[PDB]
Amino acid sequence: MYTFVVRDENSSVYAEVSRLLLATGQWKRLRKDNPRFNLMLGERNRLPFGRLGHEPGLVQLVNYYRGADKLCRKASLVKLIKTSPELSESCTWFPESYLEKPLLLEPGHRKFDIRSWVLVDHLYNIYLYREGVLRTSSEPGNEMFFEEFNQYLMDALNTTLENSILLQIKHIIRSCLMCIEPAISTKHLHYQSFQLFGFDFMVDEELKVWLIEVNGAPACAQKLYAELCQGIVDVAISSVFPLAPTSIFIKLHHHHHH
Amino acid sequence: MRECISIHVGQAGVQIGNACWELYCLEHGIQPDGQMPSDKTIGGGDDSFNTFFSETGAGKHVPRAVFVDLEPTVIDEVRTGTYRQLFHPEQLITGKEDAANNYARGHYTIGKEIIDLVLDRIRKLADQCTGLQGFLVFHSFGGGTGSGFTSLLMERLSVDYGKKSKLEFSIYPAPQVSTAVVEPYNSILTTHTTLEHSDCAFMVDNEAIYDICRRNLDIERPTYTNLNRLISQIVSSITASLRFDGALNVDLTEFQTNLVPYPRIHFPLATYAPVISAEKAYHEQLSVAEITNACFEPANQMVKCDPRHGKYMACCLLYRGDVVPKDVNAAIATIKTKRSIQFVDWCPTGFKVGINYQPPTVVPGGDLAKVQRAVCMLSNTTAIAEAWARLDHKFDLMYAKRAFVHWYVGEGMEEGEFSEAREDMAALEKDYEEVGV
Amino acid sequence: MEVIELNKCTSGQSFEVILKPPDPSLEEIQKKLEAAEERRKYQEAELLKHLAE
Amino acid sequence: MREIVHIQAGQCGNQIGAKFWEVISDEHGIDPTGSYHGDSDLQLERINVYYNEATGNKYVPRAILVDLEPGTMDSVRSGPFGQIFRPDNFVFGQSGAGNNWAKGHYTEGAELVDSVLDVVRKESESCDCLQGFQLTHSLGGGTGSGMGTLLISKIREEYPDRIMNTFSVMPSPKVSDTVVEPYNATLSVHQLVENTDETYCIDNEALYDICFRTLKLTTPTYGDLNHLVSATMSGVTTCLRFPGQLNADLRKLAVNMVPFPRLHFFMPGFAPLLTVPELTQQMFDSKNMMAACDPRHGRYLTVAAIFRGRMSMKEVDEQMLNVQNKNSSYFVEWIPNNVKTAVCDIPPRGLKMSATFIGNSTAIQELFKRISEQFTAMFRRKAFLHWYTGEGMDEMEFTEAESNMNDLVSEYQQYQDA
Ligand SMILES: Nc1nc2c(ncn2[C@@H]2O[C@H](COP(=O)(O)OP(=O)(O)OP(=O)(O)O)[C@@H](O)[C@H]2O)c(=O)[nH]1
Ligand SMILES: Nc1nc2c(ncn2[C@@H]2O[C@H](COP(=O)(O)OP(=O)(O)O)[C@@H](O)[C@H]2O)c(=O)[nH]1
Ligand SMILES: [Ca+2]
Ligand SMILES: [Ca+2]
Ligand SMILES: [Cl-]
Ligand SMILES: [Mg+2]
Ligand SMILES: [Mg+2]
Ligand SMILES: [Mg+2]
Repeated sequence: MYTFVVRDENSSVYAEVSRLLLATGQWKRLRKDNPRFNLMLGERNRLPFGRLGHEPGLVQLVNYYRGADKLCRKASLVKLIKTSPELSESCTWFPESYLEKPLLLEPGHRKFDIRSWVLVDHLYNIYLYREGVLRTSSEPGNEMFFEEFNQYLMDALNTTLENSILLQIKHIIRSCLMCIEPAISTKHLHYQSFQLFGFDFMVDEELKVWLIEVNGAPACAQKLYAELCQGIVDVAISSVFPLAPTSIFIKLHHHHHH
Repeated sequence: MRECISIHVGQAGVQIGNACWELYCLEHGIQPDGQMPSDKTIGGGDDSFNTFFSETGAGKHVPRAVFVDLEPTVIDEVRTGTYRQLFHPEQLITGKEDAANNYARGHYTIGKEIIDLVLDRIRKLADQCTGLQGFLVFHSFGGGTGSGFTSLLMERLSVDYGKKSKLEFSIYPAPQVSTAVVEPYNSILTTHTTLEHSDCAFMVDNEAIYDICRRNLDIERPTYTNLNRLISQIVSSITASLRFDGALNVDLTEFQTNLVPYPRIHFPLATYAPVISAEKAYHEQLSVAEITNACFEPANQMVKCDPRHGKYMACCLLYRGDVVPKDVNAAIATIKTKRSIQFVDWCPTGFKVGINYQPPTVVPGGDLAKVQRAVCMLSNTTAIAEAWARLDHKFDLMYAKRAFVHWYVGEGMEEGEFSEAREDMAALEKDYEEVGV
Repeated sequence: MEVIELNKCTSGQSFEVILKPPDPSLEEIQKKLEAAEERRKYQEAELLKHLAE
Repeated sequence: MREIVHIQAGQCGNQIGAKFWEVISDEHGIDPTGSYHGDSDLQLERINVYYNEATGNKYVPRAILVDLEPGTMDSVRSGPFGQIFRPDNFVFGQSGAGNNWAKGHYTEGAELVDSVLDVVRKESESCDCLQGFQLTHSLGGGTGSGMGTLLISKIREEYPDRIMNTFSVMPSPKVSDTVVEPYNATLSVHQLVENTDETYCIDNEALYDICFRTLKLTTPTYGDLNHLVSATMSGVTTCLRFPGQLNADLRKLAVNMVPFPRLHFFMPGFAPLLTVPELTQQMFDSKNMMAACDPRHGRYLTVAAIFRGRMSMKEVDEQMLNVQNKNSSYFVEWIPNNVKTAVCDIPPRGLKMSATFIGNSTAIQELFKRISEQFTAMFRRKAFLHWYTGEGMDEMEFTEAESNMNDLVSEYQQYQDA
């Protein structure tokens, strides 16, 4: 019988994850400050990473990466992309730190920003949820999902979402995450980590993707909470705490020799 | 040649003490009966090992050590053990009735009874020192003697030897081997009282040592005997510079200078490698590159914490065995580009290195395998403050209900000292927070 | 990466490599001890008194 | 902190004390003549904790046998190990105590108590370092209950800084001798709350139910109940009788087990009545508790487990860590790591391995409520009081005892909600 603790009640996502764990009759919820837990759905600020992995007889796992805020903080991210040699001053996909020439959907002559959900498990596998969403201005949901935004591209521009956009997105995600892996990985650490991230993008008229910001405590599109959350417990929680397809995630792996 | 006297307090200190001296003797080629063939200056000398051993006309090398415990059963083992001949009876002091895992009992009640005797038996060692450096105090945080009597001793050493340096080897409490529920209390109480009187303290968390034994020595359920031998090795590396010809950390003052910018932040993290099973049929010897790399694995530290999420104020590398600078530099070259090694912006991001060509010595019939090179890394990282955090939380939980507090007040202490000691620890956790920011 | 202050002897060597530049008195203790001692003696007195009652 | 002085008082007290000595004597390789015939030497390594050394390498129990009538003590002096006790350490009157606490505490007992303290004294004076006293007795009679708590008070006076530990058999209607047992028990509990550091609450209810439902004995005798008791007493004292690091003496035990001075009444448990997993499940279930309380009706403040025999230390620790992790609700959150485990290589007689449980649970309040309920049912109507007022006692004394125990129950409850 695996035990877990909830320390963030405002979490749209993990509140749903909690429901699923109870719904498997093989996970029981302890009081928020009981230390004898397997899993911690910890708080948003001042998560006491210092008191994890110190309970003998318990494999302990938490749903946040200590240090990942460097990515999730406007000022930190910007600082990270410059100083970080691997990212370089170079890197086409990041604004100098506004887009005067964004892409536009028709009818409506409207702009938008893309949101992709990424899961990084304890082994630092990078998983990209096959479903994203667009937050559009209905002025010259508003929620636009891939199937139809893919269909639109095949019509308006004679191309696909995969080719014109999703290749760069996967590149940006892989670049930002594998850049800070040495600072946050829990590979030989006394506790384990996983975390759901939200990346926000822009697409200029030339169909070039641009990174906006990264959120470490993202919500989800209403109808997707179900599918995504099941995936979170599937590949991030059940993987460390096994129970007694067609994955919804694209495993971002790429090893070019040179 | 300046002498160094060791003081082993309580069961942990005594039992760990007995292991270090067994090791030292093996390392300096000193036999149980105390004879030392390779030593040619009979009944005298100012060699490097004379800082830890004195000589008698009969050619016996006597540890400059005092064992203290408020109960005799543990020290009685020394009196009758393999090295009974080594020590002189005056060096082994025992009381009748222990502190019952109670700081207040060890400090106030029973401490007052036995303190003066101890200071005398120590004075007798000091009188035989031409240039005493200071003391190395070994003890636990959790024991009543180890916590309560030690801090009294430390207070009084600072009086009777105000100029001398005092180093600490402290066993930080771990439930997997802890013997008491109140060890959090004792830990804070002894830290608060000893803080100003300790120049440099090396914390060894039994949790970390326990797992290293399981993980690397394939020991199902480690005993103190296992724990103490790994601990003895780490201690040996740290004191080797004082016992062998060298130029790094040659005296107790140098430890302070090289590892302790701020007085209150005097708890250097130690990391040791490699630790290999003796019952290991086939082993492939590790290089400078590999062992220097392990020094940055939390799984090899004496305290489980994450330096990646803190800043360094100093870092010091002590090698033993087949090593030369080029290899160390080249190993450091690589490591820097593959790790998150961040110093406080107001310090040089460098490494003070020391190599003793003599590879680590292991006890015959021990769990540790012989290696050709090893390394202990002392680094003052703010990350070790995680250990104060864990402790301060456990303390807060119990004290909130005043659980067990009556046992301390009953011995003459006062609830006040509980909250004073806790506030000071709150300061410590903040001082680390600033430096570390 | 500058190696400095290299020292060599028969049993090893040391050096430094830099990567990048930037008390209570005797009386004072006896009183606390005696202060606690009396508090003990007092509590014992209260007990023996209570028993006497 | 080496020698313990053992005192046994009254019929019950002497009957369980006699078995305790027979049992541990066996474990330590001592025979009825006092001669050692053991194969191991762990048997002798701490033999001084309970035995003195007499002439001719004879070990004599540091035991003092008390009673206001001769019968039961004459019975002991005839039993198997009857010749092992120092003849001088038999102290008895002729009048008896008539199952009356007042007679044991105030009248018949007062007359006998000094001669007992004379023996207690000579045993103490030849102690290299006495740690404290352990008393065995019932709380429902008169000698063990009334004189026993009288002894405790005097002993504390003459040894204020030593540890007082008792094995106290609580009365139950299911195994009753007289109707005034709730009076005697209530009066004693009040003495115990003030004058002991640790008390093992051995409930005659629990002991009977265990003999009937589990051991399947259709009609159990006091002898049967005393088989369980002597076995439990063996287990809970193992850490004091053999080389160990946990609760190795009475004071360290008290420091680990008693977070608040008044809450020192323990719930013992034993198993079996066999893999490490099976030991660890049984020792923890109600049906192995020697106090008729449901631990699931309260929370644990502290717990002391002891495993005996050759077994895997790794598995013990796995099993102990797992019981807590899987019921972490019943252990209080404000005392980190309140469960301590010990292991001893020497198992009891006839068993390959066993486990002994000692729990400071807040469910223990149920035992005090039961007594309080019985006590009140009679006191309300002042029934059977004349037996006590005839010895000089006043109602006021009863009203206090009732109140002081009600408090005790209120304390256990407040810490169950914290
Ligand atoms: N590493 C190691 N830890 C020990 C050893 N002995 C005891 N400890 C630890 O020390 C703590 C208990 O303190 P002790 O040193 O045993 O007790 P003490 O200092 O003798 O004080 P009292 O016995 O209470 O008078 C526990 O946390 C133990 O895990 C040892 O030999 N090696
Ligand atoms: N378990 C057990 N309980 C006993 C025994 N003898 C008496 N009792 C209980 O103790 C109470 C009677 O007290 P007892 O010791 O006989 O009277 P005392 O000699 O005046 O102290 C009742 O609750 C009995 O059930 C015994 O041998 N074993
Ligand atoms: Ca010499
Ligand atoms: Ca008379
Ligand atoms: Cl001086
Ligand atoms: Mg924003
Ligand atoms: Mg001890
Ligand atoms: Mg009777």
